[PDB]
Amino acid sequence: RRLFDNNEREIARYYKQVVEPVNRLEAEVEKLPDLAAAYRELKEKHEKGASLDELLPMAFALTRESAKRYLGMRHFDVQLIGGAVLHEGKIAEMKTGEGKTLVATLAVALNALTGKGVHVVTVNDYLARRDAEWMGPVYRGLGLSVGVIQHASTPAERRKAYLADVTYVTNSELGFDYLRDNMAISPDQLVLRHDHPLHYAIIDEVDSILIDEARTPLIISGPAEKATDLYYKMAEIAKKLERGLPAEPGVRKEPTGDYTVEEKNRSVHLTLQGIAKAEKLLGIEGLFSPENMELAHMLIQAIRAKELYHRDRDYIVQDGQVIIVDEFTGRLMPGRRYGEGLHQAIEAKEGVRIERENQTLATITYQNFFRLYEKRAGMTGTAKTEEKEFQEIYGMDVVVVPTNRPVIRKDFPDVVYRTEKGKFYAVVEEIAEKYERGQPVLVGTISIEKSERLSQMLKEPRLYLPRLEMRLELFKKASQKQQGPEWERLRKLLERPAQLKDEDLAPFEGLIPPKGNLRTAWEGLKRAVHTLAVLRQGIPHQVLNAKHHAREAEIVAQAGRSKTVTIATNMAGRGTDIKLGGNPEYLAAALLEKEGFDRYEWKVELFIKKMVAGKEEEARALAQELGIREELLERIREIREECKQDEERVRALGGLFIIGTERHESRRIDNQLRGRAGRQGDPGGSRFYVSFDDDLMRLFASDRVIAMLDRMGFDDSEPIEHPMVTRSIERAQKRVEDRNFAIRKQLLQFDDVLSRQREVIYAQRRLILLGKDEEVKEAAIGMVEETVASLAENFLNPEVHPEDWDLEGLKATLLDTAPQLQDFPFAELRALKAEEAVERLVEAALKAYEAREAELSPPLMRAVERFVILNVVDNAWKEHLHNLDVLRQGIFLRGYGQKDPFQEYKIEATRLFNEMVAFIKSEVAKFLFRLKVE
Amino acid sequence: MLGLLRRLFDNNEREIARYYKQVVEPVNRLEAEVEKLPDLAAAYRELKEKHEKGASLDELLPMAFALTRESAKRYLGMRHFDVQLIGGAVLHEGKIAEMKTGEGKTLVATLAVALNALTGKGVHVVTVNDYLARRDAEWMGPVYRGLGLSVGVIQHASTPAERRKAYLADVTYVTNSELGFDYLRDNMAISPDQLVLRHDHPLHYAIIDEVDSILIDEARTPLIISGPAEKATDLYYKMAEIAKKLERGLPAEPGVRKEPTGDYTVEEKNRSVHLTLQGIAKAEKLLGIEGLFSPENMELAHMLIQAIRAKELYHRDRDYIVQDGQVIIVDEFTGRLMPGRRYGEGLHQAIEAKEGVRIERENQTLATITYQNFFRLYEKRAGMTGTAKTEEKEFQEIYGMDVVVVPTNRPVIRKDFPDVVYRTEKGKFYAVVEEIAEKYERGQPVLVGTISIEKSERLSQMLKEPRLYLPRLEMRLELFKKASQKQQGPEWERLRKLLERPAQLKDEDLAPFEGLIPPKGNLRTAWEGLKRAVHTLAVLRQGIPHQVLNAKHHAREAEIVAQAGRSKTVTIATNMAGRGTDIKLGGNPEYLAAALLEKEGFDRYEWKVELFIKKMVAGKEEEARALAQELGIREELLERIREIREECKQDEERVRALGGLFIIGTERHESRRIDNQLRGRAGRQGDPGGSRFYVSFDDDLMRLFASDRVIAMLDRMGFDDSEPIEHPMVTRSIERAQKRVEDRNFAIRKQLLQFDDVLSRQREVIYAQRRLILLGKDEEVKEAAIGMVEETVASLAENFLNPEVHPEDWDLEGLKATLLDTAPQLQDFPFAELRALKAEEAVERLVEAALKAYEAREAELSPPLMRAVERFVILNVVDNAWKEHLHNLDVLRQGIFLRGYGQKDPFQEYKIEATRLFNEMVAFIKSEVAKFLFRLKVE
Repeated sequence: RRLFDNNEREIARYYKQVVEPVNRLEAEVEKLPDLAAAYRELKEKHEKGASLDELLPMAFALTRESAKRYLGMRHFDVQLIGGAVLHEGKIAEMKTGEGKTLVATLAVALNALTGKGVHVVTVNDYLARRDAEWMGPVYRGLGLSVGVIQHASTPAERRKAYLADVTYVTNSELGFDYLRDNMAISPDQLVLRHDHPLHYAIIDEVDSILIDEARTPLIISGPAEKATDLYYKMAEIAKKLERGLPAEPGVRKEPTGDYTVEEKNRSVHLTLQGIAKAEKLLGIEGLFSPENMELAHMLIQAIRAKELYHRDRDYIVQDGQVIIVDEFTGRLMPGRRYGEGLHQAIEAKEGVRIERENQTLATITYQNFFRLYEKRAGMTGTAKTEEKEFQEIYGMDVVVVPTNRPVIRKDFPDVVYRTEKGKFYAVVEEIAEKYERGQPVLVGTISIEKSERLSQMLKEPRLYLPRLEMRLELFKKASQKQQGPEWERLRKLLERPAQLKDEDLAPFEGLIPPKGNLRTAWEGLKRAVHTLAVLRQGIPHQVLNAKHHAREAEIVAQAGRSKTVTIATNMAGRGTDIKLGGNPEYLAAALLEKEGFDRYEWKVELFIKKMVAGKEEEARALAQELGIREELLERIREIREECKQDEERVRALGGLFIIGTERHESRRIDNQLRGRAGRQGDPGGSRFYVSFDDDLMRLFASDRVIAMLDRMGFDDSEPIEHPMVTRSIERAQKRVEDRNFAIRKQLLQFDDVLSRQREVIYAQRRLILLGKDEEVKEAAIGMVEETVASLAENFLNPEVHPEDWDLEGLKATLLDTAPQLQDFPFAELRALKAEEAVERLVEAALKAYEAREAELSPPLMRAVERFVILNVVDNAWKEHLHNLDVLRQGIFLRGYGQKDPFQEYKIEATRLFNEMVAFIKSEVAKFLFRLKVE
Repeated sequence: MLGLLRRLFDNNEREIARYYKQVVEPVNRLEAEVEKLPDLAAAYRELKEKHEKGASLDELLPMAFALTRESAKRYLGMRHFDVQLIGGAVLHEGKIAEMKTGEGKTLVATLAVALNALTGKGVHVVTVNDYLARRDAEWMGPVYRGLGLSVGVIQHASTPAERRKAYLADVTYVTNSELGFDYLRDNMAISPDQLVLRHDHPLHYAIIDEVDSILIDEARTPLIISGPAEKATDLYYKMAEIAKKLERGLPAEPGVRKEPTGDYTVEEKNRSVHLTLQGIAKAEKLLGIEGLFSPENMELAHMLIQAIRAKELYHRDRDYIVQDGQVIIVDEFTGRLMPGRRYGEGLHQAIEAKEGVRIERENQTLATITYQNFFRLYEKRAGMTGTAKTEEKEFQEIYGMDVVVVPTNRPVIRKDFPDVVYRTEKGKFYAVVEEIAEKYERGQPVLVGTISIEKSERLSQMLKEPRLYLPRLEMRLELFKKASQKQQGPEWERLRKLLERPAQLKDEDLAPFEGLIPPKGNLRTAWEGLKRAVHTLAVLRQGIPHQVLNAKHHAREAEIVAQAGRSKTVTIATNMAGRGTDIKLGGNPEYLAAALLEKEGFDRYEWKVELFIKKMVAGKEEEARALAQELGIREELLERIREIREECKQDEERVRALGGLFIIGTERHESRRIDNQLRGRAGRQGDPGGSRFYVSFDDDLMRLFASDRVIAMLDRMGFDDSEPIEHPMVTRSIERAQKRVEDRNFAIRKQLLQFDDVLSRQREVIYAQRRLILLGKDEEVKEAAIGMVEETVASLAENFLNPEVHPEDWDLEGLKATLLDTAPQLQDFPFAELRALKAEEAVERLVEAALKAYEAREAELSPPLMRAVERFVILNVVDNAWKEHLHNLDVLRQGIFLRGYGQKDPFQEYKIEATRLFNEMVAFIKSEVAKFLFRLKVE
């Protein structure tokens, strides 16, 4: 191995470049009165230009020593490796719990120098909190601030949290905060830093977070973008509103409507009568321009739907709803809506019912998200299995870090049973054995109904009756071929279930042939009789359907004690190391009702950890500063010395011994249940159970196998050992694995399209929120530039030299820009063609802005820009994310052959966007010109 | 589940029932009537009429089937079991019938073969090798002939003659490769007396005997025929020099014709019009006669024309940038080099000969067919095998055949054990030997399967060289030792020295110290181990008679195989070695035929010989004697047969209670099906039997196809080198590795068909365009021929005779372009309607004139010779252009595969360019056929 792979020659170089050096410098470093000072010094050294790589040894050594002084755990050489891998922005694969947490600090420190920020994510809040406080002293001991985010945390706490040197958050939490930040209104809503703000991440359970959890995106559904009431009331007004004629010689627009020349696209409802008529309905003319920007929208769109969109020509309506039509192919547009929200408007005009449900407001995929960090890395006991994915999607390579102590755990094969019912009976049987022997046990299920059902079998013994009986009638059928007196005697003893204790069967053993066939059935019947008795005798459970993360964890920490039997539901006690007799936990429990934990954590635990360790010297100083008199010092020696002896009984009784009830949807998710045992060189074993009925085999096994298996007619009660069976099992788990792979591969495909789309709109939103006035005003003017340009230019730019179009270029610019200039445009415009038209207008436009920078002092004018732009963009955006959702779960129908659905989607997607931007820029301009500050 | 539900639910149950209802029961109802028929031949000839009267082949099935069964019953002596009648229907339904062992399959063929032979269009039955083709054919001959059907059989050695005769028979037995190449050959034939397949149908219906092997485990590569280089370097470079020695000429002046040898295309047109007879005459003076030039030197004209085309109408450093490599075309599309793209018509090497760039001198594709697209050609395909349901979706999708799982005759009872994993391949084998010895000593027959010959022999050595089993013995000895000396007494020291010597240890040496054996596990386990090894050795030394069968002599081994079912036998079948010979628990008719070989031969008397051998064993004193009379069978032969037979009946009885065959797979194959067959060799018809595979982290599967991560994790796991391995990670990795392979091969063939699916449409056309001309439908030959003149001329003139700039534009270049491609001329009136009346009445006024000249040529050389020229010209043009395409494509596949521009799959680019070259190629063909038909010289 060492000769062969990457994961060996590599490990050696890590020892050479990291381990040995950090060890060589432990001497010097331990003779430092202040590690904080040393760290503060390193920050300068690095800020002096010293690479983060070169400083690694020092930093690492210092963190180890700080860990040694304020926490009391010297980083094992291999943990120093995990650290480097982490810093190297890779995945460090490491087997059990605790090893992982501490390894984080190593890299966490080295990179916290930059003070740009450091994020450490875990599967749940509990652990975030835990790991944070648990490792707090090592961090503080070097001068590092501990930032922790829990779900309950408020926008405030969150911001403080990320502002700390190191932050502990769950992936979903850190996730949505990213999305929220890009949905923020006031800068005092944003939580992440602005400086970096997703600098470096260290994912605690990568494979779980970036794989078994990255099969779905992060979605925030909002209420319906404004309800049916306003949409239908906007249709009625459209018809009540009479129709108008265009501009005559010198005399202006007729009524409310100024059509687009049926080929142009602009709906110019401008006669103030029209404006006034509409507002008279539910608002004031004032409110209409300022603040009712969304209403104008709805008004504008309503008239646009009626007037510039021919119903049965541009879209054929059916009992379903409005279905757009393509002038492209001369067909219906399958599941395609209309931009700016004009869709429901065209529905409101057609009296077609509109939706009243949620919709996407912001969406990100865990993949693309973590892809944003300046540097990502992570850890887990199971990851090499998916290295090629990690490497390819997140860029991280996987490094298989050496264990501290050789694994000794005895992972047994599987045990297959035809019926799930039979599989469980088998499981109880295992359990009872281990209980009676005194070896602890930890069963893993995949559901709560299953966890409890297991419970009930163990608690009421009346459930094991069917087994007993089934083993009884089996013994029976082969048995009565034997007729004598003695036989008839046990024939009635066996006509009653309970009489059957072990003593009832002992006397007739004389009738048992050594020969296989029958003794086999007799040993079977005897076994069951015994099992029942054990059951009845009572087996203490402790089920852990992961509901109260904190409560169960404590219960988990003690699962390593001799007669314990824990039913962890689904990764229930995920994160709490199970040692063979839990010591400091119920030690703290004693110290709870005396000298609390919170405050004195620096000493309490270092005392609990010192006593158990047996350091009369370090234990006493801590005892002095504390209120610990002999009575407490003794019950600790008593609990401790009792546990050492339980360890001895257990640590020689076998070990933990995990029992998986059924296999998971991935070898890694179940290689972890086995992982819970034989932690650090400890003894231990594992064994999985399977049934053709349990999950894996029916949901993901082929419909042909789930059929062949049955017809194979396997012996319902006893174990199954057959090629076809073990073939199909091992293959089913792989189908699923692969299915999920696909399921997520496609999710990223889709969200790659969106990325470039988010990219822009997300940043265009921030330039305006960052508030760079200079950059705000510049950009704002830029939108006036393009709108006006292409607007007039639409037809003011013909190859036909002077003659062609002039009045439509006047009104189009007149609407989008309240101001006016009108006698000299004709001069240079109707006479001198296309080049000196576009640039003679830009200049005039600026002049008006400047004058407006006088009306409302310059401060308010940009204030309007901020209000206007955001309101326009984010109002248009939400309608896109909606339009897209409806496009994905629409165009997926078997469209035209070979052109992948995707190609069609990508094509249309990019289209809608560009169009959307058009609408944005254009609308920003207009509204900046026709708004009313007051 | 199992019983009622599945029967309420799916396919392979509800279907079987319907088969029973519509096929089985009816055919049984009619056995009475049919058996009272003096001649089944007559009945069949009658059915042929009934069908020819319009009776669907479906409706006649029961009758036909019943008749085939009875003929089978009379002339062969095996009534088709009800399930076999099903297999037959499924076959006829053009599906895959899945059936477990050997013989059931062969006879099931006859059923459908008969029903469809009515049409007399032909029937093909293919198998994995010649031997079986031959075998199945003669073996089932009587059933066939008994109904009036001709038995056609093709072996590799068969000559083009026999082959043709063979295919002309009602039914033909051929191997897939054989039948495959004959397809390609027929499309490379020169004279019609070289073609072997019928012309009538000629790939009518096929019944693939071992479908999964033929269409999957054998369909990963194509069928290809590479020929010599399309004409060598000499002629290509000599055609370059002539091009430059040949001076340049000026076009047509007022009324005075072309100047020297060259008439350029207007630099934008495309035609090279070398027409001054001086030019023609100068070139021919080099190596031929002016005559030979037009007639017969069609390929030379080509090279001459192309050479001048390369020099004059293709700007070197503008259309293609040359490098130290070779000429690399340039695209005016993207303004870049054209990666690995050659030039049409073979103009490529011409442009290389001009640039003095070295030309190839190697083979190239002349005709390629993938087994997939090939069998896809049959009017109706079907097939059979014990293992196929596994790949149904493939069969369904590619060949359209569904898979039907036909019930077994007698319930399977074979005991397929799990696998046994060992860390070292060496340890795995030690283990294997151990198994064999046991089975030997007990007397249960054994059939070991390997995957190579080295392994087969190696195993062999180990058995005949008991020298090789000592390590085991010794290793089991020192293991017993280490846990043992914790016990010190007198008795222990006694066996401590008996064990300080290897041989003393016979079973007798260990029997006395059994008194020191604790019933308790730990040690007795090591003692039973030591005991076992000691026993094994003695058995080995006693000798274990092998019989290795590395599939070399198909016929010789087969006989050896047929007897593997006898009590003390131990056969080492290499890789599907004895594939096809049912290993009964005592081989009867085989060495019965062996006895009758050196007396009354098989061939001729096959109708009686075998029906006699099958009757005697069956025990039919009545039917046996009549056959004996017609034969030269006196008591002596009749007895050794009763002796052989009665000896086998009782060996059948011993093996059948000693366990059964029991197959031992040495390592797992590259597919569950390929190894479910090795297990399949045992427990044939309801028979007893067992199986077990062995595995090692070192054997093939695990290193070639197991992940580089697994092949590493496994090792570090530090497994106990000598004893069995039972671990999740292990069994996980195994089952999963076999799947990687399976899937890999799947891909490997999916892409083969992808490329060759592109080619299919391409072969499709040119292959048939070639046949219309060879089928010689004069009517269709002349029509088609005229059609090429039509398009050439049309688009030619039309290229610039159809402008938007009304009369004025281009006229002289339209004259010479058509003047070269058409020796004849008309020149003062074209200007009239052409230079004056635009584009519609230009193209159609030329077609008409063209025909007139042809008609006049149909007089130079009478109408019969005119078509003869067409035949000679067209084929010569197409197939000369084709070979250059197949070349250009090869070079395109193993060229464009480089990591081209990103996401656009290499394929998409290939598909695109592929279709491009073709279209272009067609252009060149049509155009060139026209020309050559106009400028040739019959004499």
